[PDB]
This record gives sequence, C-alpha cells and structure tokens, in this order.
Amino acid sequence: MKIATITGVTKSPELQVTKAIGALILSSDVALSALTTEKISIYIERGNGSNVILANKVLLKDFILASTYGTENTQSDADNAMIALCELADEGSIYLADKESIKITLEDLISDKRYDLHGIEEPQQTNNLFFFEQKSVASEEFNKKIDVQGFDLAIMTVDDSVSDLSYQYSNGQVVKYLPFELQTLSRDIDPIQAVLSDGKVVQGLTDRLTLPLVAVVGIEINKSQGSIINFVVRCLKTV
Amino acid sequence: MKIATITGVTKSPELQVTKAIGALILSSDVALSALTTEKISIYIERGNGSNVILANKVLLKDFILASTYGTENTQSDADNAMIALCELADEGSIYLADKESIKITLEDLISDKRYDLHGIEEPQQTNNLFFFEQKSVASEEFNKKIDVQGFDLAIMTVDDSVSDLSYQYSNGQVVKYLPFELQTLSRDIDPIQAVLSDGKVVQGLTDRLTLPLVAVVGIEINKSQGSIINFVVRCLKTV
Amino acid sequence: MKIATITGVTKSPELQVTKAIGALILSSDVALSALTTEKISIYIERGNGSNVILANKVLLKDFILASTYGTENTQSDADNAMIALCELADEGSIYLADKESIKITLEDLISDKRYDLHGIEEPQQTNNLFFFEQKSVASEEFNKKIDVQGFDLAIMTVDDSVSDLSYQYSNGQVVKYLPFELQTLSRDIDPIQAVLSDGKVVQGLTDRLTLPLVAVVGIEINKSQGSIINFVVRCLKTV
Repeated sequence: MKIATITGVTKSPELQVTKAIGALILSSDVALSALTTEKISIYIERGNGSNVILANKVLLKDFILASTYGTENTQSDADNAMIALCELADEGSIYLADKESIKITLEDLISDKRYDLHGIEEPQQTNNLFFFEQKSVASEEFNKKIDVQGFDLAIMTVDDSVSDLSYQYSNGQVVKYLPFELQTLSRDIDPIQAVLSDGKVVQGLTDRLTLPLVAVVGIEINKSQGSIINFVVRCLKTV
Repeated sequence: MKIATITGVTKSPELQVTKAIGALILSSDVALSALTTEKISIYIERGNGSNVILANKVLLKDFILASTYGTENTQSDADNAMIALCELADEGSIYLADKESIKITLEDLISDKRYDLHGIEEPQQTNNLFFFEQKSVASEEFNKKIDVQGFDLAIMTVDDSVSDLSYQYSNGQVVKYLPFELQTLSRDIDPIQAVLSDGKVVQGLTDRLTLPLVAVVGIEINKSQGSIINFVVRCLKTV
Repeated sequence: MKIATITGVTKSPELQVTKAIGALILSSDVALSALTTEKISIYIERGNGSNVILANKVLLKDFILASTYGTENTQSDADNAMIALCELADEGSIYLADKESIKITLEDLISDKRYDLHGIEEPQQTNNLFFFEQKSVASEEFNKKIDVQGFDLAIMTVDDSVSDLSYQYSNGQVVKYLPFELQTLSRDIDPIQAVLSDGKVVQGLTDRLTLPLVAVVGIEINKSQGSIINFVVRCLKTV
C-alpha cells in the first residue's frame, strides 16, 4: 500500500500507519550518492503507555545502507532514481497490540524534489524488531574506544583524518586495520552497492563505509584532530 | 554436444536427441530485449503409449526468464549477443528408458537471424522434471482468479492496464500488491537479470516480471480492459 | 599493513614478513585485463625441517583469478585500477614459530607502472594452506590425461587448438564438454569477474577460463598439434 508522497515542503507531516506493515519502500528522484541531509524517524506508539522508538532522526543514507547490505542493493527505474527496501522486523510483520500504531516522519527535505513512501505487509507476524543507534567521536580527541557488543552492522563516516582502527574479538585478540584494508574487506562481502538507472553500477560511497561486526566486542579508533566521526549501529531485539 | 544451428528459415526441423541431456544452451545474435515471437516446444517421445509434454509452444522470453532467476543471469559474448542456460531436470539428466528420445522444435523465427542449440549432460540421472504451463486473462474481463497451487515460479506480462494483484497464502491470509511493490520485491531477490556485451547491466525487461511463489495457493488479478495478460508457470514433478 | 610499493624497477627485492598474515591485497594502476607477464612467488621458511612453497613463479592473472572466484570479485577505486584480495589460508592465519617468516617476491614487472602489497591478519590461526601448481600440455600431444583429485579450482589458457575436454567424476562417468559449453557452465556459477573504475563490469577475461572442479577425479584434453596449453590449479591441504 502507498503511505505518502512529498513534494514542495521541507518537512513531512507526522504520518500514521494503522495496518501492520513489515517493510518500507523509499523512492526518490535523487540518486543515492546525492543525499545530503534528509533524516527519517520511525516509532511505535501505545495509546496508554510509553512509545517504542526504533529510529530517531537518522540520516537517510545511513538508514538505506544499514538495510540493503548483502545480496540486495538499491535499484532504480526510468522514473524513480532511487528505490530502496528496508526491513523493519525479523521474518514477519510488526504485531500490533490493542492500541499500538506506527508513526513515520521525514525531516530536512529539499523543496524542489520528490519523495515517496510505501508499506509492505506479509502473512506472518513477529515480535523481533530492528533498532538504530548512533555513536560519535569528538573533533578534538585523538584516541577513542567504543563498545559494539551485540550489534551486527555499522556505518562509519569516512574521513581522511582516520589513521588506524583496531577490532577486538570475543577470544581476546586485537587486529589493526587501515582505511584501505577496511574498504577492501567490506567490498569482499558485498561487491555492488547500487545499480544506476542508465546501466552502470557503483561499488560504494565516497564518504560512508559499512562494517559487518561478527564476534566483535570492541573497537578502538586512532585518528588526528579536526572533525567528528559518526557511527550508525543496528541491533535486533524483542519488544 | 551441438544440436543445431538455424538461419534463413522461419521454422526449424524437428530435432531428435537420443543421448540423455540435463540442460539446454540457447544462443542467438539478438539481445534478450529484442526477442519478439520465437516459440519453443520440447517433449519426450515413448515408443508405446502417450508422449510426455514439458513445454508446448512456450514463448522464448518466458522460457529464458523462468530458468535464469537467481544467482545466474543471461550472458553475452563477442560473437553471441545472447547466451542462456535452461535446466530441464532438478539435479541431473532425464532418464531415458528402452524406447524414448527427446525432441525439440522452434517456431515463429526471423529470416535474417541465427539461433543455436546446445545440450548438457550430467553424471547423475533423475526422474523429476520441469513442466511449463500457461494461464491467460482475456482483454475484456475485469477481475480474474487463477490457481497457482503447487507452482514455484511465475512470469507475468507487464501491462499498464493491470492495477492490483492479490495473493492467497497456505494459511488463508490475503495480501494485496501494486505493480511497483511487486517489481521491488522481485528485484530484491535477484537484482541483475542480464549483462550486455558493452558492459552495462539490465535489472529487468520493461514488459515482463518474475514472481517467486512461496506458499501461494491463488492469485487474483484486477485490471481494466485493453489487452491480454499472460502468466507462464513452472512446476517440478515425477514422470 | 603496508608490505611494499614497487615502481620504477623491473623486479622487487625479496620481501620478508614476520607477522602471521592470512591474506594478501594486490593493488595496481594497471587493469586486470592489461596484466601480461608479472609473476609472484611466496614461500614460508620453517624453523623446523622442510620449508613450504605456496607459489613458484605463478602468473599474476592466474593468481588473481584463482582467489577471487565466487561471491567476491576484483574491484577498483579512484586511484588504483585493480584491487584484489587473495587468501593464503583457509579461515585463519598462517601459524609461525618463534623466528619463522614468509618471503614474497615479484618478477617481470613494468618500469612505468606501480604495484602495492598489503597483508591481512585475523584472530584465528590455522594450519591448512592453499598451494598453487602449474601443469602443461606440450605442442606435440594429441591428448593428455591430468589427475586432479584433491583440487578444487583450475585456470586454463584459452586457444583455438582445443576441440573438447572430458571430466571423470567419482562415480566413474565421463562427460565431454566443448570450450563454449565450459564457458557457459563457468559463467552460470560466477556471472561477474571484475568491476571497472568507470562502472562497467566484465564477466571474464577473453584468454583465461576458470573451472570449478567438484567431485572431479580426472581430466582429458584433446587438441590438434601446434600449441602448448597451460593450467594453474589450486589445492588446500594441512601442513
């Protein structure tokens, strides 16, 4: 089913979905590499209780990259320059209880552009849902250490200030990587990240990197001063 | 083994294969998008009794698309502008008993083109075979119900007349889809449908769609008048 | 880590590595299809008796094609025209004793080109290693029988002399293939071999063919007199 179409306005109205959906289809006439500052926000709402936030003002590029990693990729068409499918549950649709609903909104859009939302539902229902979190490394700090235990994917900001980045595995060993080594290891799993409308393919973006965290419990980033570095991590948990 | 090459004539001779093959290789100098009305027919002939008909004048585009859905995709070459591999048995080659042979024929060709057939045989022999059937919706009917129980793949003619298409699953639920959602869910599994000779990739034909039917027992199509819609389905069964 | 960068000279000095690496990253400003005569050689000196030779002056095209067969492919970037990740161990890192080391060398380079080596280490340590071997068929031999039991992948040099090629499986069955049939079967499993910098893809080189050997015990090669045919095979074994 179709949810909304946005054109002219820089902010979307708070969109309510009452039917239990399982995936979101984002369509736009701006290519995946052209996205700059559009943000999305999704949460489940209880009528008498507390809301369950899944994504809170997440960059659209990071949201798209955290869901289309693997065999899939963002595709296109003659009319739509970017079509991306993002799964919101594990293997079924969100099981809505007596009074829950879903609320989606889009922020910081471009006036002269078009955005389309669609919802996908399937006969199965499930309780496991995907949650998005964000982590930051300051612009004035040299060495930082973050915990990524329990997360299964990360999108990091590619910046020329990064020099070293070391994983820590569940068995205690620490391995140090460079940006080039990380990019090659990332493209070893998913070679193609998008297919353009005319026919060419793009292997990955020039400023975002995807890291699959498997049996990894810690990350240490070693850089120089100058800029902030952002990680977007994703997890699966029961609501 | 090479079966035949066809040029000049609009109709092919009835081609007999006595060696047990397991797959066909179809090659031609016209691109996958340029195939217009070529038809293929395959059947196993028994000495005493009734023949086994696998494909009965099936369109060449649908025959190619029904077999190259998944990891594989139709390839290209400096000499051949279209190469496809179509499997006829599940994991081996057809078991020919004392008085059987396979016969293949091609109909409705073009005079100034070329079509080549090749056979592939395997060390294993099997009894399960692939059958291709055809269902159709006339150009005057509005709403149609089609039984697709037991099938594992379908190919639909993409037309602007089609508005809505609904599945019925094994557990009784009914889900409704738009052509755009169907196309997106289709490309989510197999993103690339063919690779051209110059290097560009094509994710899907502009007039055909491939649908993987998993636990689907019925389809309801809702359209407007103007054209005929065709479904080509494929099943696996023991002979 | 950065092992070496070679440019301006036609040979590289013997490079020593004392850390336990698991993979190599070969990057260069020449395309995969433009590699002509570069050769690589890797060997580990054990402190205990008997050294290990994993590659004995193997061609770089064959080395790159033998390790990037499957889900991955050789990629590119804005700076480097070819990047390939080649594994030397099964799933861990080559285990070295107190003072053992790995010596790598490159031969028959081009003066006006650039080549970069990188090493990848990973937390697990393993003893299973990948060995590359060279086999040949002379120019005065109508047919030759090659035993490939225990091998899992081969790369053959394409020339017009070959007429057919026969596989012998564990069952005892023999199947005869043609060069075109072999190419189609190979591209069925692996559709894309490399991605170019501009965006176009290449499904395979025009002079090298890659064959996956599964449950294959023997090979027959038939030809007409006049040419020498080269194979490069890979095996996995415990040392």
